[PDB]
Amino acid sequence: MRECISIHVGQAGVQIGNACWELYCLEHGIQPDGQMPSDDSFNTFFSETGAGKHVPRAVFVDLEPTVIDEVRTGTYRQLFHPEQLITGKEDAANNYARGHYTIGKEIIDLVLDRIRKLADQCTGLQGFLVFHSFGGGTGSGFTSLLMERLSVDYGKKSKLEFSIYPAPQVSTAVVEPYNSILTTHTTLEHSDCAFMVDNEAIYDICRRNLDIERPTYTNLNRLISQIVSSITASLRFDGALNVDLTEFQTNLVPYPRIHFPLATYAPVISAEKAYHEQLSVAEITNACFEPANQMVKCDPRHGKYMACCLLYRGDVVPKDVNAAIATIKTKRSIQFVDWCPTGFKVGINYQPPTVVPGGDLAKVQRAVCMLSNTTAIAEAWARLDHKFDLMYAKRAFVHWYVGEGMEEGEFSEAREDMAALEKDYEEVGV
Amino acid sequence: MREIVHIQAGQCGNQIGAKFWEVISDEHGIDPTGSYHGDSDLQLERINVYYNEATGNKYVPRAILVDLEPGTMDSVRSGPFGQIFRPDNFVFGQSGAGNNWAKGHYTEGAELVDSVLDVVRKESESCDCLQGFQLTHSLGGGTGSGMGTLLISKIREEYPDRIMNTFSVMPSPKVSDTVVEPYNATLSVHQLVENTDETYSIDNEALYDICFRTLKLTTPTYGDLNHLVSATMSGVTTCLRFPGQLNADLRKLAVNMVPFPRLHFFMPGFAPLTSRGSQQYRALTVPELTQQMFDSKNMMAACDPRHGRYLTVAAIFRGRMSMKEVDEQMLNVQNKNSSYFVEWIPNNVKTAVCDIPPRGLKMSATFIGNSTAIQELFKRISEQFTAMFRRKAFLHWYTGEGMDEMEFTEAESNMNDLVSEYQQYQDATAD
Amino acid sequence: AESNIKVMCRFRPLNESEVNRGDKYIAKFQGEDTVVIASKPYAFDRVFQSSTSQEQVYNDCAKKIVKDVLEGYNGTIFAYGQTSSGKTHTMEGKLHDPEGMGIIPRIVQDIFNYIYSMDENLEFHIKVSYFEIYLDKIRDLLDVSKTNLSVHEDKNRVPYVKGATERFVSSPDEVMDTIDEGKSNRHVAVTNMNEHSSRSHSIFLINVKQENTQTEQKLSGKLYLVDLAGSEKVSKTGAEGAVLDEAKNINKSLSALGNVISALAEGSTYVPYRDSKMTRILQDSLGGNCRTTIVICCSPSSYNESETKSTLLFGQ
Ligand SMILES: Nc1nc2c(ncn2[C@@H]2O[C@H](COP(=O)(O)OP(=O)(O)OP(=O)(O)O)[C@@H](O)[C@H]2O)c(=O)[nH]1
Ligand SMILES: Nc1nc2c(ncn2[C@@H]2O[C@H](COP(=O)(O)OP(=O)(O)O)[C@@H](O)[C@H]2O)c(=O)[nH]1
Repeated sequence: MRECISIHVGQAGVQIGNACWELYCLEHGIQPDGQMPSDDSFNTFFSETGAGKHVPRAVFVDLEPTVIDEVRTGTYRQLFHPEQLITGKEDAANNYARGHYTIGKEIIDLVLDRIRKLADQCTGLQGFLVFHSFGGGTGSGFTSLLMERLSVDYGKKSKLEFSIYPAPQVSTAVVEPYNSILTTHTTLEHSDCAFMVDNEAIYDICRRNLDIERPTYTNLNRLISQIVSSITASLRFDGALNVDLTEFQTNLVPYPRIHFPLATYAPVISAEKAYHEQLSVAEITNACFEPANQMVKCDPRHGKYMACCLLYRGDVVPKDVNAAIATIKTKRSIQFVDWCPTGFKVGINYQPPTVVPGGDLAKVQRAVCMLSNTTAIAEAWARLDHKFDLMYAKRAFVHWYVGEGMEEGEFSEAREDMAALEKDYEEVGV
Repeated sequence: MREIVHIQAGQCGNQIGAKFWEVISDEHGIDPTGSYHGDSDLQLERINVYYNEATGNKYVPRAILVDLEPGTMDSVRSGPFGQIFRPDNFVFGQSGAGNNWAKGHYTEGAELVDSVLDVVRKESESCDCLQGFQLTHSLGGGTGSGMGTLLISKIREEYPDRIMNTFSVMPSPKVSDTVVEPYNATLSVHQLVENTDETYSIDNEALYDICFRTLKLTTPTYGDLNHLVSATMSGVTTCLRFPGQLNADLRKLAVNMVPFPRLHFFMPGFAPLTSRGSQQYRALTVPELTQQMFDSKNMMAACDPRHGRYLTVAAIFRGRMSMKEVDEQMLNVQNKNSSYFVEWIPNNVKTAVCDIPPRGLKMSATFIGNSTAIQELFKRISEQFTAMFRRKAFLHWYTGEGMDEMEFTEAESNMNDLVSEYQQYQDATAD
Repeated sequence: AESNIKVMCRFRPLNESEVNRGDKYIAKFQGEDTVVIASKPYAFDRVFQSSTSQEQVYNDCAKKIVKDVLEGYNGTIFAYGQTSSGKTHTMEGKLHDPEGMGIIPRIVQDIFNYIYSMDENLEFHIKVSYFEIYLDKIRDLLDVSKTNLSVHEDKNRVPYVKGATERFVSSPDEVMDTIDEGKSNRHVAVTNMNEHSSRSHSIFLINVKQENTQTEQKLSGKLYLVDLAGSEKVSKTGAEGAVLDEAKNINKSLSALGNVISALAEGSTYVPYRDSKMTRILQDSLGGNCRTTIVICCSPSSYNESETKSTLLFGQ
């Protein structure tokens, strides 16, 4: 009804995109033939063209394609319409100068026109979901450019960002902070609200919480997707408030510069504990403040907490919801910062989570997504700070990025704004 | 981008290429006679990266084979890949330089490089999205050395905008037989360090050691050394050649691999280098392959890793596993082996993961590293170059064919700056 | 000396278009040394303000370079700046004007009046060569239709540009006429906004010989004046592929130059010279017996705000 365009770019942002849409297919009951089998009205994310064919508003953008091939030949080929599959040619993996400048130029219009077209075919536009690999080459070079565009082409509608900021361990580029710094400078101006994504906690969580061995990204995408899908469920599915994109923004980050929030989903558990015990609304909310269960593995113990927005999807009792939060808010010695006023913003939707036919979570009953902002993202920003200076003082890699299309000035500017952004997250006190 | 084009330069460049081709063929499910007798469409899909099409069922390798005197082309046409090569792409010639680099880059090769420039132009104009040239290059030969460099230079003059990726045979001063080699190698490097993008260095003694001691082949013949070069040339192309998990491209490796622009003398390595048998199974299961790959002497250039340090290291995994070791062991080996990895590059190891292993195998690894120990290899070449040059040796080779004293001196001075340069990043550190 | 590299910045005044249209004056001068440009300080050797004279500029900057080129060292002067930045006035000025003339006609003057001061013991023989780097290759600015030159290290291992026209120069007028044919043959590109856009770094080498008939010693004096192109954001200009090819080439070589000045300013381990073709030709000029002056040329207008910034941020 309120129509939300999901744009996903990068190796991972595409891949993860594909899993997002596969769980949205299953949640909404679309068969891979295109067909809804029974009477429901999920015209937010999907739309029925006239025959039994629910076409998403998924925009796959890529360089030399991987997943779009696997999509149009094989993986929900009869769901995804080829016009929305935007392939590319030339290369920029790592390279931000080739991304945001060279190859970005050759891309932009064919992509942008396709977006304006889907957004023509969205009548009651709610706004954008923009999924991208933040430190990535394939991802962020072009997506930072795309957001720069849609900030004018769309205007006042909001860009809901999911931003893969890398793990302190798992690091496929050497130049991932060079990407991310320049990417941040861009989203600092041209993004509306930015959900910083990890790898580490997420993998940590599959071993600790999920207790599968050491799974492939397919299952791990089925973790992320659970989390994106719960965020969107509150638009998708009927229930309390938290429909609008602005209902996050406004609630989470009312200080204008402080626009990266963090989040988590729960219950993430084993199929063993699924059989073995039944989790209560309190226990899932206690999992919402749990430090090990938090999405970016920045430390909630060393950190202090800011805003808190809780999305419950399942048959929950609003008294018990009021009590869970009341009690744990009253009880935990976590610092709720003196700049913020006191209070959570809660959201209770009828529809329970849905589980994938996979090798993943089991059929739990009640489920919650914690949205928060905490000072712990400054720790994330500390890795950037350390790591940047470590190459930059050296001037390593600069022959690849300034040599091939970037200007060197741009590196310092972003260094200064990112640093002022750490001063922003340090303006979090009294 | 899409199409890599392949160039075989030198009698070995030919051989190691033709084996590479043998491998990649067998990999995409093409018969070395001609037909796609293949099963997997996923393994069919990205063929145009190396192959040209033809009559539908046959696929033509987009090779340019360079050899000065005849006979090498006759050997490859004779060979079991033979008919899979299209006879236009046999770029043979008549008269010879015979190892002599000056004779090669200046004198003889001039007639042929118009020819080759024609052929590579033709195949490059043949392409959709031209990616790069991957040149198998006998670094200290004559056909590879002086002609292959003369070609690289024409190629660079023509295409700055494409990836000049060389696989460059430069054996040690221990097993080598080519006499004037120390001249040919300095002159060749003086062009390469100016000209080429990524030069993946290779040593026949290291290949010999791998075969004989690590793997335990009885007699390490050439095609055996080819088995390992072809595997790592197959390795490094893997991820763009097949769909996998993560990234693809060789530039995505290279952008990470080179910290300052002249540090482009790479050291590949392969695994499993296990002796052919039953335990085997208690040599390596899956995580343990990474423990093998990260190990000392597995490397296509024989750099003792206690002797230098590493800059960027990357790893191409082939097989249906997780980044479990890429999480776990890449952490733990950078923690424990902290001495090895230079601490100025924030997390040094750069892994990709492709689903397709080598045909019949289950898990393989390709190491691709920038080892600061590579400069010892250069140091001795520069020594021997100093020795010969200081002796004034081989005038009735080089200077006769018109090599200049300033360009001798320059190439030396460039090579020593290359030594000083690779050595400074050995020395170099964090705070 | 060698160690004390003169990083100077020279702001032009506002122009009648900038004054009437009203892009404002950015700078907040802390001093002789230091300026505040838009929040951030930038400290240098000398910030010449928009109220400074050509004579004050030249004498503080250029005049000692020439004496030192003459007396036993060589010298470098670098001029960095974009189109309309005020680079024309700084590096050349206008020769008929005895106020208005800049770095090149004042060096031609003090060189040739060093000639006309001394007598017939030194045998003064100036040779000049003029060459641009354009799309990697070295074009001769004097003689037309070459591909590339060879920049050979000699027995002293110093770079000589082989293939170039050397002009055995005899009059200060001849020096000058040279520049004019040179500059005419340049690869400048004309767009609709950007008319004299410099797409080449250009090196002018004045090889002053002065070999003594008396003392027999081989007295010399290489002055390199390097005309540095301006650093270009293709997000800014929005250009095409062929114009981007140029702009990356500029940006690369510029940035590589700052890495040697940074490594020179550090007094580091390797101190590179080899990788950039410019730093290759200027191997000894960067790192040798060179007294080196970097003259930065900026607008104080709010049009060119991130350009000034990007440029000033050079000096590390
Ligand atoms: N959760 C998740 N992580 C992934 C997956 N695929 C890759 N990653 C990783 O998470 C980060 C995402 O970056 P990428 O998407 O790989 O960066 P990219 O945009 O492909 O950048 P390039 O490789 O430089 O082109 C990388 O460190 C990856 O190794 C996936 O499907 N899911
Ligand atoms: N790895 C490998 N080395 C070989 C092979 N055949 C010869 N060699 C050696 O590797 C180098 C090849 O030189 P060559 O190709 O003859 O140089 P060219 O003179 O330029 O043709 C020599 O030092 C050979 O001994 C082979 O098939 N593989």
